[PDB]
Amino acid sequence: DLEETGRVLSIGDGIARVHGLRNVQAEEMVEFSSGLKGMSLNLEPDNVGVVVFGNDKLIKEGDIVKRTGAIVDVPVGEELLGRVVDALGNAIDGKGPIGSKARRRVGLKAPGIIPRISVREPMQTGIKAVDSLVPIGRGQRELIIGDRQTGKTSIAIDTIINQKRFNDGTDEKKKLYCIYVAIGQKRSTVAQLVKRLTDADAMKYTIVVSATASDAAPLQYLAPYSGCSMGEYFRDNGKHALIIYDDLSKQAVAYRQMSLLLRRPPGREAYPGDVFYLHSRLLERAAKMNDAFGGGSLTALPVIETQAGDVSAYIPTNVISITDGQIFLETELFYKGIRPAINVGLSVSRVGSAAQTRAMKQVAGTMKLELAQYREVAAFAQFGSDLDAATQQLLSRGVRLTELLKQGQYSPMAIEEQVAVIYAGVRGYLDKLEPSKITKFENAFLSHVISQHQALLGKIRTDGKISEESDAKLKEIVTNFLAGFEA
Amino acid sequence: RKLALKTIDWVAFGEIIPRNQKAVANSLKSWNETLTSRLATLPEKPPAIDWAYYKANVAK
Amino acid sequence: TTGRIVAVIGAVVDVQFDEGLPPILNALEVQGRETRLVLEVAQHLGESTVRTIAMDGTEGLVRGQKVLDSGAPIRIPVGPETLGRIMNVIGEPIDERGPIKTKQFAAIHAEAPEFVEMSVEQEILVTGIKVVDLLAPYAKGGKIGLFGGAGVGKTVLIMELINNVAKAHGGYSVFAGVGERTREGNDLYHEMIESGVINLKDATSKVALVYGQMNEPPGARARVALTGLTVAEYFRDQEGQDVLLFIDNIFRFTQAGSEVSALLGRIPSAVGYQPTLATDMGTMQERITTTKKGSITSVQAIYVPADDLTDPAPATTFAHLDATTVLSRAIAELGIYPAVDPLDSTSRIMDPNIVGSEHYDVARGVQKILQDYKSLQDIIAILGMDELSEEDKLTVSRARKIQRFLSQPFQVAEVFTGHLGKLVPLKETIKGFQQILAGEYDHLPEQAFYMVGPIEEAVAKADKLA
Amino acid sequence: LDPVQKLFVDKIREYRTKRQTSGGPVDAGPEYQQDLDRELFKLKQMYGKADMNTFPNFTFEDPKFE
Repeated sequence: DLEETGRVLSIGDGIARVHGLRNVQAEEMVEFSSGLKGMSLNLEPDNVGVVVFGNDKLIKEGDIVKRTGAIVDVPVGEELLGRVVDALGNAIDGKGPIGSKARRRVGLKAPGIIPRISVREPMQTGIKAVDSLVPIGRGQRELIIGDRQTGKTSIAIDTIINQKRFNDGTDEKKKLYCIYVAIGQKRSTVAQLVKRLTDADAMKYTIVVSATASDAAPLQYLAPYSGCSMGEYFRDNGKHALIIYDDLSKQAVAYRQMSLLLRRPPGREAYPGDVFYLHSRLLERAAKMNDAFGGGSLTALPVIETQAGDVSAYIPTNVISITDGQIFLETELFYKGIRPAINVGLSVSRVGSAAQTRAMKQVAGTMKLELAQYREVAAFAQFGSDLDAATQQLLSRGVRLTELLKQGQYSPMAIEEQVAVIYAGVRGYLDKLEPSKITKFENAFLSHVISQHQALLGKIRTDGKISEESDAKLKEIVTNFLAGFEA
Repeated sequence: RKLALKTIDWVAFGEIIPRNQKAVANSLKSWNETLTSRLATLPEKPPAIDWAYYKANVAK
Repeated sequence: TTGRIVAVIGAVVDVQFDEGLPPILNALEVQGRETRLVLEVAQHLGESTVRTIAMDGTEGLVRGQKVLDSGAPIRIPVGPETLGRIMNVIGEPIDERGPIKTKQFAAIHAEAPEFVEMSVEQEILVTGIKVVDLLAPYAKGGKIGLFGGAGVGKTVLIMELINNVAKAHGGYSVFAGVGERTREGNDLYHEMIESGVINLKDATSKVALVYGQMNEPPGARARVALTGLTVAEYFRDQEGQDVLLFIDNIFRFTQAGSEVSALLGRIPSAVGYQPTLATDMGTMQERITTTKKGSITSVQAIYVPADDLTDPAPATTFAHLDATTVLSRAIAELGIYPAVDPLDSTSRIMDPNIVGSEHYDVARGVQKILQDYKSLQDIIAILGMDELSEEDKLTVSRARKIQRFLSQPFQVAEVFTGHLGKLVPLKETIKGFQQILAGEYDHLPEQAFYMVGPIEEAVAKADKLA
Repeated sequence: LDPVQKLFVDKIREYRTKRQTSGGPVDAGPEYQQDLDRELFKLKQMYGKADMNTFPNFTFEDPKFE
């Protein structure tokens, strides 16, 4: 055949004015002379502006443009879990052909109202600060914001790793498919990263969609959408999928770029405007769905890595307006050594309670406050030096909690454990301790509660809540054990 | 061997004065706790090999 | 195949070859251009016209003039005979020891090796600098990118680094002078002559120079990066080597790209950039790394435009960086050398475990201390001192020592320093600051930590005073 | 292994034409041999190095006591 074939009307720069194919379906994935796909994104009447998917040095002009005649699909499956692919589903891991050889349109629309359901599942990350201060739900789309490797990713890692146990738990409500859409994260970055997940083999329920820095832009752009169909799939199949889009920031960069090369605009900040829309449509596809959809979820953890905390920054403003909070991670703290380095004032979950255990809620509620207040006397009068004696204690309390909300570099947890140390501080047994040693207290304390109070924990774990047993034991434990920790 | 069951009253422990050892006790406790934390972790068994698998598969 | 000069707008050479259009990237040799005028095809514009780039002079280019396709993309000799040679971009000398002749030629545009032979992890290289090693423990074969202002002692530093390293090196080294000054290359030349590790009983020297200077048109500057890569990938992978690849300065490459963008008819992105700026990054950067096939320790001088880093170009760069080396002009201004902004310079392997977390931790206290101390600076800036808090007063002083303690004069550039510079191995470093953490000096003259290597000597420097 | 019979006749017999000889499997190919020798040693360098056709038996130790 060569009749719904076309000749490359002009090419250079991977911007193919495409002669022919004049019956072309909009957004048809097209098929190359170079084999390759392209997208007939632009139907101009006299050409098809074809975004060339991948390298074009190969390419030359008048070259035959073939329909693929397909609007893009991506292979879909759970056989993406334990696979590093590029978005077309190409093993770059060298793990060979994916079990995911079902395919699914990468665009599949976002849920209905009734189809959706609100969240009320928690979820967690193994990070005290997180689960406490940003208790996690399921079916999300909420902003992760922070700058790069610091183990920026650590944050995510401990979460993914944290889901391991949950994947060692059951339900899609413990078990979780993690989807790491890596947008523009170099081969190295990934190389390393993947290397980690694998090591944690939290990878097992986990897709790593790997779009490294090298990759062509639409591809990278696409990578999430690719993921998107797959995660909705999981969602609709009851599966609760977690996508970490790290990051759309880069995605935009590509997307505009692509646009520009198509001469398709550079809106505010050089990005054309429906990149919001881009994502909106993308992200609405992340939801916690009702049971007709298996109840599943696609929890979206979009990531934006900020340049200098630039957030009124278009895409960030945009994103903010979709997201239901942002989790700001704070650098100064980092330098202080405080990793996680948060500013939780600038981390918000409007959501709050749908996202958590009672256990935590009970100890944390107050804690948030105790720090808040602590901060406040650092702040009204922008001095860490005090304004009232009461608070000279309270500040101690705050300070203690400060030691506690940290999270070890390369370390997740689970909720009862988390609560364990938290209760200890919240209900205070360690302001009768120096703040640096609090964490130290935990090492022992934790290894103790793990040892002993796995029983007790058995209860807390059971209740999702601190119970009378647990508590009663706790009050006692903490005091006694603490007493043992010290003396 | 297995584990030795000696219980240590740490209260009494440091106190000793056979004087060449009181200082030693203070250090030996902490020297202990280093050893204590170490052993308490170490994974009890390592794995071993699917000889048949590699028996096929190693072709030196 | 032949082309007609159809339009020359500078070294953006619009060529119509009507003799078919060989690849985008097909390298062209211009006819009627005795002096080898390479154009690389950029676009198949249509009309059998390509937009090509001359990298070079556009003398006597009659519009119509015949251009003969070189029939492949740009290929260059690669071979050991390049070391100790200053090769230009075009595979030719600028060693001017006759042609840099090699066995094999290589097309210089190439693939970014696949993930799996890429070693996924790396190990901190030691630079012999406290400040570096401690604070941003860069990795062997990593891409370390030296952000740094204009001539900010960076150039000095890199040379010093060469000095510290290249010598010691087991594999070999490459210097790719991207937009380098002819002069610096000169300087370097002599330094190298001098060093004699550009030994000329070696065209197999310890260091190969590939230069693609400023005076070249951008296309050349643009391309020297690929060229150099191609050689080095050859030494690393092919010649096994641990290559140290000194690139000074990729920015100038970047710039060369950007510079063309306009008159690539493109929208030159923000500030003029490239929309493809990023892909540009992938496309070189992903090619350079450490495989299992050796290491390319990739030293990128990165001019930080206007020391603007938020500046998307650098903004991107960090991502690519195994080691991000941020030179603090601010510090530099304090005359300080090591002049770094180390609270900006990183190594991902700066993360406890990896590097010996003590080592790190000792750093964490410092990093903190300084940072808090940094925090104070607005307050202090007005307020100075006397209603603040004491502990801070201590830190201030301590920080002030620490600050000084990072400082180390130049060993090479005693010509620059006057001083003899210093070199510090780990222990004095780890300890050094740690000692300051112990505040053992808090009655010892604070500035005395300035321009020192070993803390011992620094202690000494306090002492002679008192 | 795969399909089309006239083309694959050209190739599938050429799968096994290579295998249908085994001292230089209709070509081991000197280049294949050379780069093989390169990568096989280089692989060895990239490996751990304690000979791969020998058993690493045990070692013994004696820990710090005061």
